[PDB]
Amino acid sequence: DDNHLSIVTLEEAPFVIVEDIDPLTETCVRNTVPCRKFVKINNSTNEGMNVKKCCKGFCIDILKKLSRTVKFTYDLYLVTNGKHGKKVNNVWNGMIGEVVYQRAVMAVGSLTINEERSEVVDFSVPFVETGISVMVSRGTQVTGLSDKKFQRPHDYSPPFRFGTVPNGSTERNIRNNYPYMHQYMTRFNQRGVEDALVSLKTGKLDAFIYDAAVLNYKAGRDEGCKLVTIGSGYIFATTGYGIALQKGSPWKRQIDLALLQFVGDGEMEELETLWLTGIC
Amino acid sequence: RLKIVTIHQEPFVYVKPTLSDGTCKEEFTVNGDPVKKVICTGPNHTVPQCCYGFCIDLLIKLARTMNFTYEVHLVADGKFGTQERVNNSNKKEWNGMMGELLSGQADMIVAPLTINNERAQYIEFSKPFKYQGLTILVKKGTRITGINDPRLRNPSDKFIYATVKQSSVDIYFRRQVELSTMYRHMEKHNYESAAEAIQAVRDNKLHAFIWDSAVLEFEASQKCDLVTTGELFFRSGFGIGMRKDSPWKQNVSLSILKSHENGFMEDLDKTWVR
Ligand SMILES: Cc1ccnc2cc(C(=O)NC[C@@H](N)C(=O)O)sc12
Ligand SMILES: N[C@@H](CCC(=O)O)C(=O)O
Repeated sequence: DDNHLSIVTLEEAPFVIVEDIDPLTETCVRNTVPCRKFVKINNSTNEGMNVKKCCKGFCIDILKKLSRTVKFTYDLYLVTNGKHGKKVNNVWNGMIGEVVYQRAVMAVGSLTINEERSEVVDFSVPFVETGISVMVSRGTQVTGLSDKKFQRPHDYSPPFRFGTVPNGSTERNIRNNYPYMHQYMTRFNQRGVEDALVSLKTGKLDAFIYDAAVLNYKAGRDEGCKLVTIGSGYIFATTGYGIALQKGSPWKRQIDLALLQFVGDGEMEELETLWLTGIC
Repeated sequence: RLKIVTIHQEPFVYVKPTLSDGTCKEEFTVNGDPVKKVICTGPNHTVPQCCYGFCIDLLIKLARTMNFTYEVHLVADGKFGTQERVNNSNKKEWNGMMGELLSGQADMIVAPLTINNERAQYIEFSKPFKYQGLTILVKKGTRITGINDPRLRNPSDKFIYATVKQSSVDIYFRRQVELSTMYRHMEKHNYESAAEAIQAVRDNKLHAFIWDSAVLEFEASQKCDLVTTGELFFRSGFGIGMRKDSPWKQNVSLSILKSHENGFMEDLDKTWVR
């Protein structure tokens, strides 16, 4: 079936949210979509079972719209080899790797378009604006990424304590652009966004540098509006999330046109209202 | 050698006379950096003129990155590009820079060209070089409450609003059912160029001009008698335009992404926009 596509995603709320299937029915509740996750039997084995899960979120709603408009069906699965995508010893992992190695026709999720990825996969038009933002506690004076407190941290006593979540587009960018910053901040690497927010709130970190769209969402929902992004939610290295397709994919044209139609007809604003709004 | 088409549109593309020897005046930015200038031919019967600004800087970067030579000209009809019916048939054709690219009069559009579904059916856009939207430009003291303001919703000759003819703003108002009343009014008042509309707001001949925020926010930053009204509809992008047959299309987008990622695009903002 040339109309039936293998599609990979990755959990990252509110773009992709994963829930357990009701075990009684083994059917996902209305408005969610089935998504499988390969779960290993043990650490010494390739043996595993696909677990039926249920996916929802801003990017899953885009997928549903694409499926209806472009007229494909799909099997959705969650990546288990890495996360968004990193090149390790010249081999892509994560969602990018699934597409490169032809296990997925497309990747749908909070997947940042960048130059290096665009060399190995095609990306759709951007469907969410993003880039790099910096989250701090309200009061913290940081001008931007170029702030000397980041670029030349050890000129300050005490030096600023700041980190990212390694292995994605943000870390790639800092590594490429700001060598001293990069090697300094590895000591403050956070295992994920939640750990980072806890580090901010408990005074273990002064700043968290990460994907702008997720940070804006987190700031928007922060209990008491204590955590904010610098500037008015300023974005360094503006880009977007895009759908990754195989190089020379036959689906790219129609996916691009459909996304642009969704923006143009108000559908994308509805989705932002549903998934991305915050009180702060 | 690529034929580049552009359009007058400050601060993306300034257009100035040459000196008497047919060269461009050496000028420098605030920071003391030389303003890079290119000879661009355009109408008055084309004459050589001097072009600079954000988009000219971007063109120069692309040409140096990807190793091509070029010549720049200004779109002959002065328009961005919409698709219009021919000869009261069912056949349509593009005008403006869209039309020049499709016809082969240009190989690349390098301009504040809005990326949208309708154009993307016919041409290839790069990844965005800038993210923006629409806003409304009015005289300071005019207090427009958004789109639903009674002066927009229930139009009269007392409060004139308009956009640029044969832009994507024109066609958006022409095609959206909800904008049918606004369109009937604007149809009577649309301007040939942004620059003319902008002046008309300062001269109180136009009360509101609906246009790109990248442009209008820059105008309001330079002219304290003018203000904007914030985000009007959805967000949009500017992209490089190319034919589907272009061999350059991958490398153009890669160079745009590179320039975002290494701070070059932000530096163009600091130079031309902020
Ligand atoms: C409806 C809509 C929403 C957000 N941005 C935009 C830009 C538009 C536009 O046409 N800008 C003028 C010129 N850059 C061109 O390319 O024609 S329409 C629009
Ligand atoms: N969205 C990013 C992950 C988070 C980040 O590194 O900022 C990516 O696609 O790599």
